[PDB]
Amino acid sequence: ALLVCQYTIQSLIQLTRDDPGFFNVEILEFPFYPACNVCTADVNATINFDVGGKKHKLNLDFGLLTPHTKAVYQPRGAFGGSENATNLFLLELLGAGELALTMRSKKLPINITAGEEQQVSLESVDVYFQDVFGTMWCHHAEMQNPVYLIPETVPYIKWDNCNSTNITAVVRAQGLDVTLPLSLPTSAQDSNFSVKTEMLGNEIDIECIMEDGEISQVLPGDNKFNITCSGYESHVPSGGILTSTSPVATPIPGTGYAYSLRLTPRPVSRFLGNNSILYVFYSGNGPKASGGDYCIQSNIVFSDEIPASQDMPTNTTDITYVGDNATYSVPMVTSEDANSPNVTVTAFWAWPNNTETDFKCKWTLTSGTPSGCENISGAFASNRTFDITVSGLGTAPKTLIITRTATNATTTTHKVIFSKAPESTTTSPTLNTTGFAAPN
Ligand SMILES: *[C@@H]1O[C@H](CO)[C@@H](O)[C@H](O[C@@H]2O[C@H](CO)[C@@H](O)[C@H](O[C@@H]3O[C@H](CO[C@@H]4O[C@H](CO)[C@@H](O)[C@H](O[C@@H]5O[C@H](CO)[C@@H](O)[C@H](O)[C@@H]5O)[C@@H]4O)[C@@H](O)[C@H](O[C@H]4O[C@H](CO)[C@@H](O)[C@H](O)[C@@H]4O[C@H]4O[C@H](CO)[C@@H](O)[C@H](O)[C@@H]4O[C@H]4O[C@H](CO)[C@@H](O)[C@H](O[C@@H]5O[C@H](CO)[C@H](O)[C@H](O[C@@H]6O[C@H](CO)[C@H](O)[C@H](O)[C@H]6O)[C@H]5O)[C@@H]4O)[C@@H]3O)[C@H]2NC(C)=O)[C@H]1NC(C)=O
Ligand SMILES: *[C@@H]1O[C@H](CO)[C@@H](O[C@@H]2O[C@H](CO)[C@@H](O[C@@H]3O[C@H](CO[C@@H]4O[C@H](CO)[C@@H](O)[C@H](O)[C@@H]4O)[C@@H](O)[C@H](O[C@H]4O[C@H](CO)[C@@H](O)[C@H](O)[C@@H]4O[C@H]4O[C@H](CO)[C@@H](O)[C@H](O)[C@@H]4O[C@@H]4O[C@H](CO)[C@@H](O)[C@H](O[C@@H]5O[C@H](CO)[C@H](O)[C@H](O[C@@H]6O[C@H](CO)[C@H](O)[C@H](O)[C@H]6O)[C@H]5O)[C@@H]4O)[C@@H]3O)[C@H](O)[C@H]2NC(C)=O)[C@H](O)[C@H]1NC(C)=O
Ligand SMILES: *[C@@H]1O[C@H](CO)[C@@H](O[C@@H]2O[C@H](CO)[C@@H](O[C@@H]3O[C@H](CO[C@@H]4O[C@H](CO[C@@H]5O[C@H](CO)[C@@H](O)[C@H](O)[C@@H]5O)[C@@H](O)[C@H](O[C@@H]5O[C@H](CO)[C@@H](O)[C@H](O)[C@@H]5O[C@H]5O[C@H](CO)[C@@H](O)[C@H](O)[C@@H]5O)[C@@H]4O)[C@@H](O)[C@H](O[C@H]4O[C@H](CO)[C@@H](O)[C@H](O)[C@@H]4O[C@@H]4O[C@H](CO)[C@@H](O)[C@H](O)[C@@H]4O)[C@@H]3O)[C@H](O)[C@H]2NC(C)=O)[C@H](O)[C@H]1NC(C)=O
Ligand SMILES: *[C@H]1O[C@H](CO)[C@@H](O[C@@H]2O[C@H](CO)[C@@H](O)[C@H](O[C@H]3O[C@H](CO[C@H]4O[C@H](CO[C@@H]5O[C@H](CO)[C@@H](O)[C@H](O)[C@@H]5O)[C@@H](O)[C@H](O[C@H]5O[C@H](CO)[C@@H](O)[C@H](O)[C@@H]5O)[C@@H]4O)[C@@H](O)[C@H](O[C@H]4O[C@H](CO)[C@@H](O)[C@H](O)[C@@H]4O[C@@H]4O[C@H](CO)[C@@H](O)[C@H](O)[C@@H]4O)[C@@H]3O)[C@H]2NC(C)=O)[C@H](O)[C@H]1NC(C)=O
Ligand SMILES: *C1O[C@H](CO)[C@@H](O[C@@H]2O[C@H](CO)[C@@H](O[C@H]3O[C@H](CO[C@@H]4O[C@H](CO[C@@H]5O[C@H](CO)[C@@H](O)[C@H](O)[C@@H]5O)[C@@H](O)[C@H](O)[C@@H]4O)[C@@H](O)[C@H](O[C@H]4O[C@H](CO)[C@@H](O)[C@H](O)[C@@H]4O[C@@H]4O[C@H](CO)[C@@H](O)[C@H](O)[C@@H]4O)[C@@H]3O)[C@H](O)[C@H]2NC(C)=O)[C@H](O)[C@H]1NC(C)=O
Ligand SMILES: *[C@@H]1O[C@H](CO)[C@@H](O[C@@H]2O[C@H](CO)[C@@H](O)[C@H](O[C@H]3O[C@H](CO[C@H]4O[C@H](CO)[C@@H](O)[C@H](O)[C@@H]4O)[C@@H](O)[C@H](O[C@H]4O[C@H](CO)[C@@H](O)[C@H](O)[C@@H]4O)[C@@H]3O)[C@H]2NC(C)=O)[C@H](O)[C@H]1NC(C)=O
Ligand SMILES: *[C@@H]1O[C@H](CO)[C@@H](O)[C@H](O[C@@H]2O[C@H](CO)[C@@H](O[C@H]3O[C@H](CO)[C@@H](O)[C@H](O)[C@@H]3O)[C@H](O)[C@H]2NC(C)=O)[C@H]1NC(C)=O
Repeated sequence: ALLVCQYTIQSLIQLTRDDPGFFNVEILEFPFYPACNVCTADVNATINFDVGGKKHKLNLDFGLLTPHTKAVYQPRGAFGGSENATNLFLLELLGAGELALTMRSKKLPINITAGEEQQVSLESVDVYFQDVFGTMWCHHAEMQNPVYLIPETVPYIKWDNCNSTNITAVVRAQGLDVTLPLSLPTSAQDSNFSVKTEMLGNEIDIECIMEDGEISQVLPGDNKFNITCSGYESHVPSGGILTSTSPVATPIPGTGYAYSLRLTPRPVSRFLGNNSILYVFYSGNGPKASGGDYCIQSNIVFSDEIPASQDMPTNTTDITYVGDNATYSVPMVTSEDANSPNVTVTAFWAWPNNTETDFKCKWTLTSGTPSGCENISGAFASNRTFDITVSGLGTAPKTLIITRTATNATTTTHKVIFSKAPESTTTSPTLNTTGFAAPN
């Protein structure tokens, strides 16, 4: 019996230049709860290929995610494909509340191929994500024009001369970042800068290129430029800054004109393995930026440094009340539309230790009063507002983490923090005054 998943996200993808052969899909979209360290996630992907007119499925099983422990994941088994296919795919957690999936091309994951059908296509991708609260989140990303996986294990070419500028390039979330120093003879004012990279490690060949053109008038100190690495561009664009490190016209000897160069290119897959080599090409020309003069090269390493900001953002609200059961009104689902046919309030007692018990409080337009939800109350109010009644009365400010989500999947997470019990004034049983011991 196949998935139901409330909340499905569409996503168009296309290939820019020929690929380095990763093939990468990122998903700013799933829920990673803030102030939650026990929050597992049940990921299950599914690629829909095409061989001849024939459409062939491939279900991968990533099992359970442990965001507070593991950053990178590999499917643990996969029904419907070749073998040694288990490490053909790669699901990596990234920055703020998001995922990326990298399944390499040039190594067919479909054995179902007779020599005849050497030609294989990748039509779309399904990434299932079952919530800690048990909400299945689907994310169907579809290749604009089918992408052709064409086996190869060819060219194991390194580049040649290139002065090694020992400085290591490190990748964090598929985003590389290095600052290489470089000097350009003949560049005071009349300098045309043109950089071009190419991370050539492993069976992977990424190739980045300035797109908006060259920096024709290289002003002094921090020129920012955009670059387009071949593959599947990331929402966080990829750029670089050429900053100057030498006087205007005030040098004359050997040291031509010094510059500090910083590269920030994106989709740079771990598949590239560590000990790959970043080639940086540059000239001081405008006639043929192509294959021009100087080449500088650096080694790259893939940190397994679990991204920091993994949990989704928060807007805390402080309440203080006395009635021994407070009430917050989770405002409108997303914004301006009191006619969604799918709202979902969702409660949380901050930093919960146990999954089988702490994630039971949930509401919907058609539900009401959830099974295991102890001491939290929730029911919709006027204009789609949602009042939550917290009655777990203590004398130590509990912070509740609410999450609401529209039919659009525009999640929004509050973080109310009930100061609760302010406490009775000492003279509670008396305090009836009149000026008698004071002038009047
Ligand atoms: C990297 O990429 C980089 C960027 O993409 C690139 O820069 C780099 O590559 C190369 O770098 C080279 C330098 O390193 C550079 O040369 C390359 O770029 C260009 O070169 C071409 C070709 O150049 C020339 O060859 C011509 C023929 O041989 C020659 O006419 C030119 O000029 C002379 O000056 C010498 C010095 O006196 C003289 O000995 C010569 O005999 C000759 O007269 C030059 O040798 C250029 O064509 C091209 O561009 C134009 O732009 C440049 C820069 O602006 C000019 O030098 C050139 O003349 C031409 O431009 C003008 O064009 C527009 C359109 O009309 C004008 O509106 C604009 O303002 C500009 O001109 C002025 O010139 C007019 C014509 O003479 C004047 O009439 C005008 O008027 C005046 O008003 C003023 C106030 O408003 C004053 O009043 C002034 O004054 C005098 O005033 C006194 C009293 O005060 C009195 O009244 C008197 O009567 C009066 O006369 C008025 O005249 C105004 O002055 C390029 O710029 C470059 N490559 C490229 C493609 O960029 C790349 N690197 C690599 C390695 O890849
Ligand atoms: C590194 O990467 C970075 C990211 O890529 C990059 O940064 C980007 O740089 C960009 C610059 O290219 C920036 O985009 C711009 O930013 C300026 C800031 O405002 C923004 O608005 C953007 C779009 O809405 C938005 O994306 C941004 O976030 C931002 O908020 C903006 O001012 C810029 O300029 C204008 O100029 C561009 C370029 O030409 C033009 O496309 C825009 O329309 C706009 O210019 C108009 O207005 C002026 C004055 O009125 C006119 O002089 C212009 O001619 C033009 O206007 C019109 O004439 C038409 C004819 O009469 C008329 O139709 C138009 O009106 C309405 O226009 C509608 C569409 O625009 C539509 O056409 C509508 O429709 C009817 O249409 C039908 C048919 O459809 C019929 O024609 C009908 O007749 C008609 O009525 C019209 O009525 C106008 O009046 C520019 O947008 C961006 O900020 C930035 N991004 C980021 C995140 O940084 C870096 O640069 C890269 N780094 C390097 C170093 O390169
Ligand atoms: C990998 O990296 C390496 C290094 O990081 C890159 O190396 C280099 O490639 C470039 C080309 O890309 C070569 O280019 C030109 O080089 C010259 C000269 O180089 C020096 O030669 C001096 C003089 O003698 C001669 O030797 C050369 C070559 O054999 C012949 O061409 C001549 O005919 C002549 O025989 C020599 O004096 C100078 O230095 C000495 O220093 C050493 C060590 O200190 C001593 O052993 C020696 O005794 C000398 O002592 C000196 O030391 C004292 C003490 O400080 C000092 O007082 C003295 O004054 C003296 O320095 C070198 O050995 C360079 O002149 C050219 O310069 C032009 O560029 C300038 C910089 O921007 C600019 O300011 C100038 O105006 C010139 O510019 C213009 O050229 C353009 C383009 O052609 C024109 O369009 C424009 O209009 C102008 O004409 C120029 O740089 C380098 O020589 C080469 N370096 C090495 C070490 O090999 C390599 O490229 C890179 N590879 C890749 C793929 O990126
Ligand atoms: C909160 O509210 C929202 C809104 O109400 C709810 O969202 C709705 O959610 C429900 C389910 O919960 C969705 O059903 C519903 O609609 C869309 O999805 C269904 C399913 O679509 C796709 O899946 C089909 C099932 O397939 C799988 O099948 C394979 C093999 O068969 C299995 O092995 C897999 O394991 C897997 O499970 C596919 O068959 C289907 O299509 C095939 O077609 C492809 C392209 O045409 C082809 O290339 C591919 O190879 C496949 O073979 C697809 O992948 C759809 O049925 C609905 O779509 C219609 O459009 C289809 C495509 O255009 C037509 O084929 C179909 O006849 C439908 O009819 C059309 O209507 C249009 C416009 O009115 C008209 O022009 C046209 O003439 C047709 O009559 C649909 O897109 C969404 N509804 C909305 C509004 O988005 C949400 O569930 C709820 N949440 C909560 C909390 O409960
Ligand atoms: C499922 O996957 C399996 C395996 O992944 C697929 O099947 C296999 O078929 C491969 C060939 O197509 C076999 O080749 C491996 O071993 C090679 C030999 O090993 C190094 O080779 C040196 C030189 O070679 C010969 O020596 C042999 C023994 O002496 C001899 O038979 C032969 O005649 C030659 O004389 C040898 O001296 C040295 O001691 C060592 O044996 C090796 O060259 C193969 O390539 C590698 O390349 C990949 C890609 O990087 C790496 O992942 C591998 O670990 C391995 O090693 C490196 O190469 C890197 C890049 O150059 C380098 O940077 C790095 O440092 C390292 O040295 C290959 O390993 C397999 O043995 C065979 N496997 C099995 C189990 O039978 C199978 O088809 C797949 N199935 C499907 C459906 O897809
Ligand atoms: C703050 O919020 C809390 C919850 O969010 C509000 O809830 C009250 O809190 C207490 C717990 O702290 C609940 O126990 C309370 O409960 C029900 O209490 C009744 C029990 O009745 C009595 O009689 C027996 C037998 O003689 C006796 O042994 C016992 O001690 C007691 O005296 C239930 O009967 C009642 O349910 C019934 O009544 C309705 C209407 O007729 C029926 O439709 C129901 O089916 C059911 O039979 C209560 O549910 C709970 N109180 C209420 C009224 O909700 C708390 O009120 C709130 N504080 C304020 C002031 O807002
Ligand atoms: C999220 O869910 C909302 C509530 O259902 C959608 O309205 C919203 O919208 C796409 O958003 C568009 C912006 O209003 C809207 O667009 C179109 O058609 C009109 C009429 O020709 C044009 O004026 C607009 O330019 C626009 O193309 C669509 O209704 C909407 N699509 C759907 C199916 O809702 C969703 N937003 C997101 C994140 O997708």
